[PDB]
Amino acid sequence: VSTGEFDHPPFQFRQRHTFNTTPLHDANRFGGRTAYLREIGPVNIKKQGRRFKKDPRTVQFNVDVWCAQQTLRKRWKQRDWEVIEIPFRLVPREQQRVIPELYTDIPQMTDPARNDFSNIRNKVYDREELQGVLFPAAGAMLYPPLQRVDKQAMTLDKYL
Amino acid sequence: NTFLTSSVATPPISVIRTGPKWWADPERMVRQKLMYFTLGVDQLPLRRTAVIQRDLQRFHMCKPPPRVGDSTGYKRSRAAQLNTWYRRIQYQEYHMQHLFTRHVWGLLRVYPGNTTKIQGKADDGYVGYDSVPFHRYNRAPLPFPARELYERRK
Amino acid sequence: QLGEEYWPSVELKVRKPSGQSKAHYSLIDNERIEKRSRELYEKYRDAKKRSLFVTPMETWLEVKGM
Amino acid sequence: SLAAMYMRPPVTCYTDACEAPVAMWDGAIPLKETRKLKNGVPVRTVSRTYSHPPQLTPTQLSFNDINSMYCVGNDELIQFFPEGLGGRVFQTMPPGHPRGFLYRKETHLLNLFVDKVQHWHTKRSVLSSLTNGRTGFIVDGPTGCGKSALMCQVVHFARSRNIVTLYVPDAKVWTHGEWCWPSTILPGFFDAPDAARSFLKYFAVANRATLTSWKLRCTPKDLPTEQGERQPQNLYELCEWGHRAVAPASIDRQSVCVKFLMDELSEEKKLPVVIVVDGWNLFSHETHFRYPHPDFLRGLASFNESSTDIDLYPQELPRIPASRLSFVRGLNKMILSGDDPNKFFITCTTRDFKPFDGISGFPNVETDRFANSLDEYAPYDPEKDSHFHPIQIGNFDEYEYRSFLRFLINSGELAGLGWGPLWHASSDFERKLYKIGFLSGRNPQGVVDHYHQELVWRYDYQRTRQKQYLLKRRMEGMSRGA
Amino acid sequence: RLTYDHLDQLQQWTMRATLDGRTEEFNRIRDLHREWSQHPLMPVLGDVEPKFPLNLFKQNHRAKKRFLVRWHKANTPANWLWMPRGPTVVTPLHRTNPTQYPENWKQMVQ
Amino acid sequence: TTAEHKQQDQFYSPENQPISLHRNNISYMEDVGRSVKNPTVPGL
Amino acid sequence: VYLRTVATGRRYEGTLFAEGYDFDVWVRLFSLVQEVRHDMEKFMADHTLQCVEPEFECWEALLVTLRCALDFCVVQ
Amino acid sequence: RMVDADFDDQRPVSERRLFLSLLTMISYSGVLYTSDLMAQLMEMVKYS
Amino acid sequence: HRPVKRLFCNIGLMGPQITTKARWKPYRFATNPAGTSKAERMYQRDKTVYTHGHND
Amino acid sequence: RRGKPRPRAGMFPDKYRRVPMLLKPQQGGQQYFNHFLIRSTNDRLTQQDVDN
Amino acid sequence: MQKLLSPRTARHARLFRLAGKLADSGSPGVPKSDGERLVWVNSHVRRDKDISLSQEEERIRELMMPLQIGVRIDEAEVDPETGIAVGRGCADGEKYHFTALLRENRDHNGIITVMGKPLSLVLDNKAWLMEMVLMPFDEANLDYRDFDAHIVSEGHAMPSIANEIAAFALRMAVANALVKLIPLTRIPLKKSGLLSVDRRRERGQFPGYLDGKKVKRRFAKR
Amino acid sequence: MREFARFDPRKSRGNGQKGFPFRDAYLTKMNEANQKTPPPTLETIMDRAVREHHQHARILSPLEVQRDVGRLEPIPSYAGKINADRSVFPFQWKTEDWYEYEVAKVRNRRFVFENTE
RNA sequence: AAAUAAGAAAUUA
Ligand SMILES: Nc1nc2c(ncn2[C@@H]2O[C@H](COP(=O)(O)OP(=O)(O)OP(=O)(O)O)[C@@H](O)[C@H]2O)c(=O)[nH]1
Ligand SMILES: [Mg+2]
Repeated sequence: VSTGEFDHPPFQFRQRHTFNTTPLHDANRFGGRTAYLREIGPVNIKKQGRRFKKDPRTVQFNVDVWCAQQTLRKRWKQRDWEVIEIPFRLVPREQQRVIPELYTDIPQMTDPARNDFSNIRNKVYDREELQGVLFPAAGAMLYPPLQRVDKQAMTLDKYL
Repeated sequence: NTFLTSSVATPPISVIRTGPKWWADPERMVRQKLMYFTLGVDQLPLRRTAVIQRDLQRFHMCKPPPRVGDSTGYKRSRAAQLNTWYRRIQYQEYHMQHLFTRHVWGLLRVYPGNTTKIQGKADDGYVGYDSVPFHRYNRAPLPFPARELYERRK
Repeated sequence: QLGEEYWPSVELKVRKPSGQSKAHYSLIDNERIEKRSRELYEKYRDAKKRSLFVTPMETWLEVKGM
Repeated sequence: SLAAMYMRPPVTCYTDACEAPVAMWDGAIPLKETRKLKNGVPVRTVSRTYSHPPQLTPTQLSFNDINSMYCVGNDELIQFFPEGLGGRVFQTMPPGHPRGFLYRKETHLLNLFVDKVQHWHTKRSVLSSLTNGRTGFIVDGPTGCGKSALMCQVVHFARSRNIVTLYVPDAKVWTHGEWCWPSTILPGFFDAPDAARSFLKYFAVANRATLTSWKLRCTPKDLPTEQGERQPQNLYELCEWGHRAVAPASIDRQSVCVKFLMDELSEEKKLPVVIVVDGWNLFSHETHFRYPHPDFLRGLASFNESSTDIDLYPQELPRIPASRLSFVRGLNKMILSGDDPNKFFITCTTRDFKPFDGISGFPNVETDRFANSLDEYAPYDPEKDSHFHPIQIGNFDEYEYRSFLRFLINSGELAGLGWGPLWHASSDFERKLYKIGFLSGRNPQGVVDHYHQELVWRYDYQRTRQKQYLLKRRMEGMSRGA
Repeated sequence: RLTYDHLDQLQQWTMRATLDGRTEEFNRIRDLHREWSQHPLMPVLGDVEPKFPLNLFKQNHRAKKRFLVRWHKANTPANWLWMPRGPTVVTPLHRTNPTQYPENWKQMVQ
Repeated sequence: TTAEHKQQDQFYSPENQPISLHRNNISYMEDVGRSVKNPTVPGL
Repeated sequence: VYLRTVATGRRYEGTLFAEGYDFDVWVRLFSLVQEVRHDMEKFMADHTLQCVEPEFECWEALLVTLRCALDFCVVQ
Repeated sequence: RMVDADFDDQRPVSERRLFLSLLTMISYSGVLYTSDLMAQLMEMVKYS
Repeated sequence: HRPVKRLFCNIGLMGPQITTKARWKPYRFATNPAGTSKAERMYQRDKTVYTHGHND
Repeated sequence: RRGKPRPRAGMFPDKYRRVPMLLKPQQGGQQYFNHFLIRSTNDRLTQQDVDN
Repeated sequence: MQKLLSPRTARHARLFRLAGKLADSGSPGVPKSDGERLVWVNSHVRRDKDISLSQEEERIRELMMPLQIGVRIDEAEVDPETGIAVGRGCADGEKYHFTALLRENRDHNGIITVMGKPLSLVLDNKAWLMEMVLMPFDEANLDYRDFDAHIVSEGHAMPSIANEIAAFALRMAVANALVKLIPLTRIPLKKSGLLSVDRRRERGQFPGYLDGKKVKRRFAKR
Repeated sequence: MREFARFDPRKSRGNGQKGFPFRDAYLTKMNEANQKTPPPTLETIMDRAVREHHQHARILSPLEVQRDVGRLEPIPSYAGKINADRSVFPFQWKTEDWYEYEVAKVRNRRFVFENTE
């Protein structure tokens, strides 16, 4: 549901900088990438040009690679986590099952019987709850345990 | 301002004739209004414009009212008079927008598109990095690097 | 069926340390760092008699010249 | 139309002066004739149906006032907020306009809380139970509910009651900054020099009264100084010493000064101190700066063969965590160490991030509402990610929403900022209220936004059919007269 | 092209100006606005903008645009006589000078 | 009147009380003075 | 509420307390508050089987009376 | 109805005037007063 | 201009800004020799030589 | 078109020929009809009291 | 000084008692605490005083204002269990096909959702698009908050459907659903031309034209 | 909707796309933020309360209202009955899950055990 | 070159 532009504008009569119109390879499109596509100047057709830069299919392919990079980039900035490979024994009760690979079965609910329905795929675990498991060697806990909020405590929002 | 290059100026009437497509596109009109409101100034001409144009849009698919022939031509002239009124109500707006935008850009340390006036700062059109090495309309040579309108600290 | 060594591992997404943990990053080696920052303040006070602007590179930062 | 009969109800406030000429608001805010008794049965007096919300000092705001709107005088606004306001809060307050605040139930809660902080030493048990042992609160919600505004209000309550108050109006000025220097006397830490300088400036001028009484328990008495300048004896004097210098000197001075400022704050155990940070969630993870590539530190002969790539390829090096910013270090030091029950963090969250739904194109640069938003896209949970007690904030319920919209429209029109003589083009209040409700979902930022956009509504037919009926009725009247 | 970016920079400028008690640029802006925003007068019958004469050039010809431009170029907004600007102008909708705006409010007090 | 009339005929339509059925109507009216004759300079 | 409107000279709509009373008035007023609270609690403890609670108006009235007593004492 | 609604007239009548008029009208009928009526009435009085 | 922009990315103390907030001169202007005073310089370079504007 | 004059506007088929008659213009505001009906009715009775 | 918390007017008192009585019947969403109940009552009274203000400002504004089978009434087609009704919108014959699932919300918090996303986000907060989706609830004299809707895109998918044509199709889908749900509501809707379908399309692509659609190539006299 | 009411994930094995639950309903359930359904807002509960206790007339749900001027129709059996859970409807869902769902459903067209006991 | 999901309105044989 993005508002951004995913399509390169079609070649036509030369666009110029106007109210309501900008040049085709103007620096403001695709975050200035259009540099890669630009033949500057009053191009002399017969003698000069770089053919791929006016070609619709080629140009659009390039733009599509750039969009893909944008999405990839933002999906990785979106991660706060690493995948760690933990032996079956030591893992929390919810993962003790079989977990079909991606796009293999129906998107899968973590624990329907305990009232948790969410993708097991996207469930993220706290480095602090897995401490005993991930750093057994260390003796004394490296990360201090999470402090949690009493939801039965009388605090400012309960009006007391 | 990101769009820096030399540009082509269109006569006000053709800009207004774009109606819903540009001049009255809701999206654009709203951020004009935002500029005015933020400066603490009523936007009356914008509101007149929005009224006229709103209604233009509502009836835009209807046929015009049936004309009875008159030697007077009072009808034709009254329709015309009303029409040029509306045209002028909108000229005033179009002017306001260019005016305030240039002024606000002067306050924000913004550099305008090539060959553009900013009243206190660049009297003759401001230019830097044009495709052509002289200032287009002065016919004077341009310095490297691009001329600066504002003192340095930010 | 030959033993656990062949049971494929589980892939957990384990979060980075939390905000709460990261808060302690600013107390790591607290004593040593305060005690040191007093000496660095002397180094700074002195250096600032000679020159107008004292860089961290005149104080605690090392940059190898050659 | 009772216009020329209208006199003006004499000016006591900045707010009462915000009224434009009658000609401007006349139809928009209707006049009425009120007949009272003096010396003759009437003497016709013309009053307006609507008037700007009262201008009320924080001490005058009572329980009875919750969900109502109140105003802040312009000069109180200057007194109490030299730093700025919270992120978008000022968008409702252009130069001619009155400065409004909806007093929400959470506003009343924090007002009570601060009013207790004023003398904390007596109320210690009460306070500690109110936060449940944590040091103050973090307020969290969706984008565009009252958060930054709520923080503004807390600064107002605190500073009017003469409490020493740090106010960081936007945290992004630190963690997502212009640039990042390594701090001068703290090895291994960093500064945001521009954030720091501006902070040291406004902090000083806001708290100057109290900060001039403050004597320095630990700062060196030797501070480097130019000829004809004075050794600071106050906390105020120190902050002054921090930001008043010619650059580049300001840069190293500010480092030293921030370190010692926070060292001074943590050493004061008797004087209540309220720390308001908007967008704490930016302080609890990494800044957007990355550690310099080590080859900037080693010096070089040629790029030709050093075995160096710095010129060839860009690469990402681990981000600098905000906890390694010297300022944030100071604050974390106060939070995490016990034996500091002098200090109260009332703090906030910001969800202002750019939108990302699983594909992103490139944003059109002309139409982009999010150009000044942050790039974040990573989730934040105030429970796990902060040591504060979380408080949650929703969208307006209808009682809040109505009061707020009524304000935006009518006090806007009274200030000459709204439809004015054209009032008959826009629909009546009720219809606007209902529709803007549908559009906004009652989210406050959405309400502000859609209130502006109302200028462009196409499909509203009310005034049309009303006008039509008034006409028909007038013509039947003219046929009955005949 | 006025951008949301500029609107945010504008907000911050406006704020910082309000807090430093700088009333002057607000006053220049108020002045500008007062001058150019006055309501334009209904034109007299017989007054219309000239069209381009038919049977001069063929309909696809440049001359058409060349006329339009050269007309609007000659009527500059300083030549618009249908909008009433001047010192002579009475302005019922607006405040006249600095002394009538809210930041002067202390002198308005009795 | 017949309940049928008040079920089907009590709405706005091009029959009953139409909103203007025609293009180019008067959107905006105000009370203003007249401009001078020929305020526009003939030009270029 | 009766006691309240003695203690505060006012009704629903510098003064921290009613003025011009003799000191004995305030003593007797305190006595009265204790008395009301007393019969309140008797009536409550009696009917406890069918649950009975002290309506908000009442409780807050007692509190505002006593606050007025306090401020009288501190001005005196 | 006299309590909660707010009455729109071209010459608004005082709360007390309207209260008295009602009271009079219920006294002139020989009606036996119900406890709820008296209660509501004297809540009118209490807050006046 | 290429290695300069890369070095700025790798110094990291600016970090995300280099491409996003910061503006750089256009290609042909950025290619001028240090000391260039007037814009005319772009057009005063030698045309007898086939460098694709990569010549002084 | 080609080296020949453009046809007059009336020589093209109707621009909106494919839009139904109920759409040009839209009769919206139906919600209010009943309201004003009642209103007017009410007013009539008011105007009798004046007379009679 | 101090303010009192306890109810000020007789009006406040009466409403306060009501709120207590509601709390004792344990109805959903009612405040358990007396402070909350106070805030509630004050806020309510204030809201009604506001409503009275707007009605007055309206009465004053009104004076200074400037100037054969009819329609097919059907039975209701509704899923007896889920209480859902289903309409469809179109525009451009291909590009936009939507389907509205419309159901009644008894809690009075209704919401409209498109392809799993809230209507605000999907139409990009643009008001002149979203009000088109409001219109059918208006024309039918209904409160939009009494209804839950989900719209489904059956046509050509695109990353952004915010644009006026798509909105036209949306409005239509919603209106057809509304008519299947409340049969009589069909008569206002049909008269305001909501249910009416315009048939328009971009011209088919075609290689003869330069742009692929409308523009014939250059001509020269021999 | 009927298919989904009787859906069980254990039955889905060995069927192709027939094994997939109804997209919207399933994805709505899988969403956690949906799981918390707002109470009927204070203004609403007050309004209804006042009309049915103070003023002696209940507020009719839009389906119980009689809208034919000339008839009186039996009130539909679902009129005030069906309750409101954002977990059920309207369909609202996370984008990640939607992607995954759609792709899975395409990739699995051919995983069908035809011949079954 | 164009009155065709776009938004243009008054000088027939
Ligand atoms: N007067 C007043 N205005 C408010 C209040 N809450 C919101 N607003 C207005 O609505 C806007 C909501 O924007 P913010 O308060 O900045 O939103 P936020 O919660 O900080 O959201 P993010 O920064 O985007 O995470 C504000 O700018 C105010 O103008 C309030 O409690 N009182
Ligand atoms: Mg904020």
